[PDB]
Amino acid sequence: SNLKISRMDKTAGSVRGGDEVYLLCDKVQKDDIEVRFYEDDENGWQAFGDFSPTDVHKQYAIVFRTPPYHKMKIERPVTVFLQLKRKRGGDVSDSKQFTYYPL
Amino acid sequence: SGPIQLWQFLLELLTDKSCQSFISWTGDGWEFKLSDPDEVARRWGKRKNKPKMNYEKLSRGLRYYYDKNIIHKTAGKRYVYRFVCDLQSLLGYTPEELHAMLDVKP
DNA sequence: GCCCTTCCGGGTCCCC
DNA sequence: CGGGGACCCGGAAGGG
Repeated sequence: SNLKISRMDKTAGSVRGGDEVYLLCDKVQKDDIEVRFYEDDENGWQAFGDFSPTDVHKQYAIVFRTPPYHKMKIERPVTVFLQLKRKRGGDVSDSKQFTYYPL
Repeated sequence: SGPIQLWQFLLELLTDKSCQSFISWTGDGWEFKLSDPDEVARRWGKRKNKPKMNYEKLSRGLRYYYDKNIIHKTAGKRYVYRFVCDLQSLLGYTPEELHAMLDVKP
């Protein structure tokens, strides 16, 4: 049923992507789960955490890699959101913060 | 934006100061050098779950980019390759600007 | 189809 | 000189 991010390993990363995040969550199916990063402007940026079905641990955790931001040129730390999302299902989770850094 | 691609992985490395010892910008637009190729291939291998990854094979990844407007070789220069694709749109900066932030001694 | 990964046969260097 | 051993080049097969 409903999707919950219980807690996360970390809530900040480099704008360049690649940061490894341990997300703890309620029951998920390895083959019907996606981690969507987003920004809710008219710009409407989205991206997906990079992981595989084997990185999904006993139905209750995901180990994944952050995607890049849409740009590296920022001089004050930016904040985007993220949610769990079923590929087939539409339904998503309560969306946690994530924060991108320069350099 | 799923499984990261080779060109994308190298770009990630290129923007980390803590990786400059084994991969770095030459200081000429988007030209870059794998100063320690064994290391670079070891990390690419790690990210993609391929223990037996080496530069010989990673290089074949790079050669499939040659007709695809992503990356070219710089003829004659050992381990030197050039991004031909639109990096200024991807990462906000020009090459000169990026080189400044990352202390690139050309 | 895509994007490599794994091979390979062939080419040019340089160095022992 | 003759060989190995690096980089390189792309074709072919195959996986996920």
